Amino acid sequence: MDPFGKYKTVVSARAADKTILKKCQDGGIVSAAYIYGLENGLLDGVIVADKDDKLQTTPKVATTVDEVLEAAGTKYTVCPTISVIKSAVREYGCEKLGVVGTPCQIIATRKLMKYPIGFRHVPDKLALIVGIFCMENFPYNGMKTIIEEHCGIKMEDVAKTDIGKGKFWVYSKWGDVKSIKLKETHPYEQQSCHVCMDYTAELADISTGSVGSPDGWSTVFIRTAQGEEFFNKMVEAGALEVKPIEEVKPGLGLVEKLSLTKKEKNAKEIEHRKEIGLPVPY
Amino acid sequence: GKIVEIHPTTRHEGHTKLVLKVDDEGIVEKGAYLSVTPVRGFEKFLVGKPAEFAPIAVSRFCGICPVAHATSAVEAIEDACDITPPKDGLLLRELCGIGNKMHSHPLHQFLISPDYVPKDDSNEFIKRVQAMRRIGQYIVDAVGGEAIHSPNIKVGGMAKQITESTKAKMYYKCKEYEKLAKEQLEYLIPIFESRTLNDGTELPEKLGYHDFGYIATHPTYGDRTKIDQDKVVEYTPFDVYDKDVAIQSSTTVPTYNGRLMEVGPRARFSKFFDFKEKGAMALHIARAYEISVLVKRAMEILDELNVNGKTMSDEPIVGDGEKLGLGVHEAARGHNTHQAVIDKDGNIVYYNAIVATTWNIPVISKAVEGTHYKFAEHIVRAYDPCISCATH
Amino acid sequence: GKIVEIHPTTRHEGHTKLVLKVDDEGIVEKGAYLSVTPVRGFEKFLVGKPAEFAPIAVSRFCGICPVAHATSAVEAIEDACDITPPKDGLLLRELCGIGNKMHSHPLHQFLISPDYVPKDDSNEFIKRVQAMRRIGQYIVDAVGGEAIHSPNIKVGGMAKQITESTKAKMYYKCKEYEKLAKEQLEYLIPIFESRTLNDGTELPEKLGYHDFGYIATHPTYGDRTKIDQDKVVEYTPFDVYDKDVAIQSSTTVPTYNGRLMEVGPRARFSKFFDFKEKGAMALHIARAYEISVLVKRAMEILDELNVNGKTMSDEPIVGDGEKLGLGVHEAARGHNTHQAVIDKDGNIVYYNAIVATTWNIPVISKAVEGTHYKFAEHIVRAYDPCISCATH
Amino acid sequence: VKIAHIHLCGCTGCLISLADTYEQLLDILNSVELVYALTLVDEKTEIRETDDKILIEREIPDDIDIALVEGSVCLEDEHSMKDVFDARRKSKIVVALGACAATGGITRFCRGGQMSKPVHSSFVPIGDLIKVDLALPGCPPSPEALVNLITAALNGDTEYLEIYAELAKKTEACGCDLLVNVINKSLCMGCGSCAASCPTRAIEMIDGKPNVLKELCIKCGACSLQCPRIRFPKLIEEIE
Ligand SMILES: Cc1cc2nc3c(=O)[nH]c(=O)nc-3n(C[C@H](O)[C@H](O)[C@H](O)COP(=O)(O)OP(=O)(O)OC[C@H]3O[C@@H](n4cnc5c(N)ncnc54)[C@H](O)[C@@H]3O)c2cc1C
Ligand code: NFU
Ligand code: NFU
Ligand code: SF4
Ligand code: SF4
Ligand code: SF4
Ligand code: SF4
Repeated sequence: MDPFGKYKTVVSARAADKTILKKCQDGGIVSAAYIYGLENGLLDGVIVADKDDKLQTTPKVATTVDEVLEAAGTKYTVCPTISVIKSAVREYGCEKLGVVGTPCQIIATRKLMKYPIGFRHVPDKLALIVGIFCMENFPYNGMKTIIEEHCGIKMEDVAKTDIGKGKFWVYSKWGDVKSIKLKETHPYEQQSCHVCMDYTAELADISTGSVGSPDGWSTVFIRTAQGEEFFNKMVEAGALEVKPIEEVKPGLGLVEKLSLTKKEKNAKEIEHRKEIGLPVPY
Repeated sequence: GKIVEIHPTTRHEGHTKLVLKVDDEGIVEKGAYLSVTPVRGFEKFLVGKPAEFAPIAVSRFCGICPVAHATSAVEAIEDACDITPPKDGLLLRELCGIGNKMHSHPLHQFLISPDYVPKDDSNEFIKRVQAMRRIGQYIVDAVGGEAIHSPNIKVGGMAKQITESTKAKMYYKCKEYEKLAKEQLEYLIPIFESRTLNDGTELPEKLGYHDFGYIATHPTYGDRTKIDQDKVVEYTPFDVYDKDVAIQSSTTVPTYNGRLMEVGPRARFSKFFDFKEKGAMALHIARAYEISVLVKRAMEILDELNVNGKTMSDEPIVGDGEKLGLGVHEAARGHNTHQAVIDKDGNIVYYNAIVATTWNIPVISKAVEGTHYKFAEHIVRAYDPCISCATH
Repeated sequence: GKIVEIHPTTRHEGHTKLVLKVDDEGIVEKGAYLSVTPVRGFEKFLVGKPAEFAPIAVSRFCGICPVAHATSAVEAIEDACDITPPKDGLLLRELCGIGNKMHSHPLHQFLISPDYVPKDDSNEFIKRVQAMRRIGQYIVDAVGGEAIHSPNIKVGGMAKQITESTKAKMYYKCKEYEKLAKEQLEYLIPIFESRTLNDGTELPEKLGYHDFGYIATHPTYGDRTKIDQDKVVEYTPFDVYDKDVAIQSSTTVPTYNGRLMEVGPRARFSKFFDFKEKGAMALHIARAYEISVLVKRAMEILDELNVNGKTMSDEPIVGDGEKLGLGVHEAARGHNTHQAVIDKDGNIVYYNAIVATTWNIPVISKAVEGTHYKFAEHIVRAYDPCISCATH
Repeated sequence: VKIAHIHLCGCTGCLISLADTYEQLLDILNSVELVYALTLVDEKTEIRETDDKILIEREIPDDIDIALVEGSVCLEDEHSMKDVFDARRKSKIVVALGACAATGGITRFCRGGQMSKPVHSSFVPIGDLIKVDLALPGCPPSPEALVNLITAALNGDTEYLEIYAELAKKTEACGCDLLVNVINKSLCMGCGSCAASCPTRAIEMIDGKPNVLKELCIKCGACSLQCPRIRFPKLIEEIE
């Protein structure tokens, strides 16, 4: 079956602005695309996922670069970014809106556009749909057990979390680092993710993630014309460092591996549900 | 050494599991009693709902003692909104919670009867149980509006008042209940004191011993000033179980002043009647002794009650959106706590519940240690565990 | 009909003596436990000195528990001058006291280990208590300014505040201490409950029984409203010893409501966790159980604490020259009382101290009666006596 | 003649309502033998002993004639789902006892966020997974209506049980069934019997038409069951 869906080109890239790299999760692609639209009149508002002192998430409509930098970094917990999409074009008055979301959130945006029943004036103002890769997500209390009880670090002392090398990582405000085997986190994951058939956010203008690229770099799929124009304006302005994915290691094969592993697994779950009488999307 | 696992344990309310590290002789070295019931998550879907919906929803925690959660819920909301229910509404509310316990305790004595009541006495014993329970359920129906899940327990007091005639035949039903309770007492007390089951098995003297304290705010109702919630702290299962069993528990680990604490009839008899006997048999004995104080208290409430007195407060359900209201109630199984924050519009901002059996689960885990594993379930049932309650 | 005198008794703090009238079989008929340490007389050279000097000087009562006396000293001076320390200064002061008890209890378990810890387990055992003491002394050094004799315990609160970094470093040190404490507790409790020494000697079941009550005002800190000082009366040694032994005692005999009273971990556990077990072994058990309470309470203080909050009161140190201030604190070894009268100039007109072990000394005298004299020192050590404290 | 009480994600309130047939309980336990009920009997015990474990399990027996199933099914708990399929496998007649098993009931409001099982958030009536033969609404159904179900099940009174067998095909109840089926379809005459059936006093008669207080309805289905303009079988018309 198709591994990555349709796309135009795949590269490995990172932001040129060094400040962004200091705060971002991987290559800083989402923050670098948001800061460029905002500063060069391609975006007047971007949807982000912010956190408080305890890592609790809040979807928000940002309009300044500093708002973008604060929202940089991954929160491995559920954050409804699309719940503010109408707010963004209503009271906030945006007309060139940037959207970010996990694959399922990007699917909800395409559904939103094709059948905009309760979305008057919303589809025409979506200027950049950025998707981030995703394998699983977690309820907040699910991640809280993982961090505080399995990694032994309080939420208020977490500076950054990262998933990689069959291990989940917690970096502390005070220099400490702790990692646990990724199989100790499974029972805490949102079970509705077990029917998700999208790993690389195949329906986005631009998709980005860490798998396939080294630390500090992001593997980015360019998919639609809208995302192509944006990206090309960025590299021409020197906003990004780009290397062809064919040279950097591990490379695209690791993406294909994981993308098919997710699809083959959750495919069985969909058929299992159909078997015992439970509804699935169609 | 060896591992024993008893799953599910029987003749109590709900779904639990025992996990016991035993030696080659059967004696328990490490004990682990825990809930595996799926968590419905009541407190979390009450957020946003109006305050009036709390006593309705939390009643469905458990159908054996629904009154206890409706009471704690309205006490918690009233505390947050600074509402005072009237004298006769409160009398009626306590009478309702007593009527529930008047049916719960005989019910539990029916649940444990296969171990202690001989077969030849089994029939007359159950008929006496159902006779006592009938009265108790009558009281809950008359005051609360329904026997199972009472809608009259409302923020502000009690929705309705009884008639002079209802109060009369309730008094004389309580006299009958008092006569059956003395009958039941004179029968079970000697069996518990004998320490032997109906099949001849003598139980160890120190069966069910533990080194934890008690929590009890009142002998028959509840008194939030007899506790400091700031000192109540809920820890995770990883604090009391090993890692592979802790990730199976569905409940939290409540502590007071840093230690686990027992709740229930023995906890109340220790704080009001100087009852200090340890073990699983003493728990059963306290529960039997308490049936008398429940019916005597009900008859005193009926003499004090004015059936024409106001039962609902006019004060409005409004809060500051900050104050963490506290509502406690001695359920049949013990101290039962609900907490509520209410905003200016009368809606729930934050909700939480620390149920009675939740306190007792980690205590039972330690009490089964010291004795043979084929006695573990006898200790468990001594605590009258209600898991749908402890999990909610 | 014979006298046995053990002088000095060992593996505890200070210099004492046992005088036992025994029968022809070894059983103690009349027991006497009394300090013979020279009296330094702190309370008497404090009169005339400024109030700020009191917590510096009384801290030198004892180097094991110096935080206990600085705390009671300031608390007593504050009471006499109507000073109210700020929220976060009070939290830091209690935290400083818990850190001191976090080192004292493990230290005592080290002092008694030659009797109860086997030889092959001794090295591992000492490494555990030294690691636990390291964390405790870290907390006292961080909050109090010095590990031994903490100059930050001042009239008005605490002199210095900690940083957000050291608060985080303390919390995670407390988690490690909680891990070692559970290790230590699982090890020692089976031994204390076995009632036998490491050489195979089984101790009597009623070893260390007495018929006296307890005093305790708080599980981890202190509360002057839980005691009526007017009911505390210091008598002379002639009231509890025979004349020829009484003239040797260096300490006064404190009583509450006319009787001798025990203080310490068992006293607190009796007043807050319903722990009512008599005897010497039960004392060791209570102290071990208390280690968990201490570190759990410390972690709760760290979550509540505001590192930026005020820690010293601006109120002046002035008194009327008549009011008898009262300061109480639950030292490691029990309820500890200081009294002071401050004049308008801030100077001390009257000072007095009734230290914890002072309460326990006449109780120990009676607890050693009934058993063979070769067991008396085991009863003495169960009380963790600190004589330099008791005499001051 | 073999009955079983299965308890899934419920509260035991329905079982207590069964116990509140005090006098008829001793008459029912002689005519039928109870073979499984964790709260009442120690069945069915099987011990498995290896060299390192001793497992004492209580499993659902075989050859159950009637199974009173109480409570909904939690889709994130393997045991909860194993027991609903196991009860169906081993029972000739399964009865959705109470609104939790029949239509979801109060558990419809579950959405998780509550430890210690942060993933538990999906609760469905048993009918969504297994075929169910009879359904009894209410929170809880009365002891009277229970005795009637058991009497009719043992006597083969299919005519009486038809209204519950029909309910077994629908797994969705609400207070709004009265509006969508009786008020909007020009059938409500304003008797008020629905308001008198409600356990949460959520129905209030205004202008001769039931007004549902939506934030007080727990979706027990007692009012739609009672409405004689929805279902009025001819057997009701025979009196004495
Ligand atoms: C639950 C989850 C699982 C993931 N799993 C994988 C994986 O298996 N493999 C992989 O390669 N990549 C995964 N990612 C994405 C990856 O970790 C990085 O977020 C991605 O590369 C973007 O980082 P960046 O440095 O390029 O942009 P950044 O400059 O770091 O900006 C990150 C952006 O992500 C948004 N965001 C953060 N958390 C959330 C959330 N919970 N929901 C919606 N938006 C959010 C923020 O608004 C922010 O704008 C996952 C992300 C999430 C949230
Ligand atoms: N009694 C009782 Fe409950 Ni069913 C318990 N445990 C609660 O409040
Ligand atoms: N603990 C202690 Fe002291 Ni060294 C004694 N006894 C003082 O307050
Ligand atoms: S796994 Fe699928 S459904 Fe779950 S958060 Fe990721 S994209 Fe969404
Ligand atoms: S339907 Fe009502 S009474 Fe029956 S189990 Fe569910 S909540 Fe309890
Ligand atoms: S029972 Fe039916 S017909 Fe009668 S008032 Fe209610 S909805 Fe109308
Ligand atoms: S309105 Fe009342 S009877 Fe009807 S479904 Fe709601 S709670 Fe049940």
